[PDB]
Amino acid sequence: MKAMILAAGKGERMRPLTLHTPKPLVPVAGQPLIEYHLRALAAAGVTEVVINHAWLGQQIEDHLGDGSRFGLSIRYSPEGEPLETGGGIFKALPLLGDAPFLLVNGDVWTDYDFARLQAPLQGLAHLVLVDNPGRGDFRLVGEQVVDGDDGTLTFSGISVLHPALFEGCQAGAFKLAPLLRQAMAAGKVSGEHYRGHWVDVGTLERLAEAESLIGE
Ligand SMILES: CC(=O)N[C@H]1[C@@H](OP(=O)(O)O)O[C@H](CO)[C@@H](O)[C@@H]1O[C@H](C)C(=O)O
Repeated sequence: MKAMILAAGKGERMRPLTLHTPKPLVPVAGQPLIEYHLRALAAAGVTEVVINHAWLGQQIEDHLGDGSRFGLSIRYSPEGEPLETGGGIFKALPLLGDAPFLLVNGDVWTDYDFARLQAPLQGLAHLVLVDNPGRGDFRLVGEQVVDGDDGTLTFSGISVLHPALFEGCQAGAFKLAPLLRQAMAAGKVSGEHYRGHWVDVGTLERLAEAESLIGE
């Protein structure tokens, strides 16, 4: 299937790095964060990728271009207003079309093997969950994801989404989580618990951890 990489974040918590460099282009062990995803996606057999952007967006396009160096075809979804994760995905849906797509949070660094998500999957959404880095986000019972409360897990920012998840939505800014929680209540969200390496690189301290973990 196709993949979307979320890359529109302003990365205020990573200043001053993100003053002239958008977060997805920040180097982790010599390589831009987002290029780990592109190489892994290409290795997993993905050939078409959509990348949304806002803050310093044109630098992302200039650096990556059409993606041919990665064996990929990249299309961009520019945002001129903050749309959040849900609104950003919605704006990009015409580029993704009607079929389920892989969704990856650009800020994440992870070992996770994207080719795993090509296996037969469950629901309007299939979420990869990780140990809390914390009250967590969600709970996993067997393969079914439910809302968190008391052994909770954290959403990794890695998932497969069905465009139908967004049926009825209106253009504009809105968050993804509330939509997932609405699908969970309908029993349409499956998931899995990944126990390997995963870091949400939102701060210089997270950058370091990723650096350290990549040292193995
Ligand atoms: C959309 C998404 O990937 N949300 C995840 C992302 O959020 P981020 O830190 O990038 O803002 O990483 C967090 C863990 O660090 C999760 O709790 C987030 O999922 C929760 C459900 C959320 O969106 O509120």
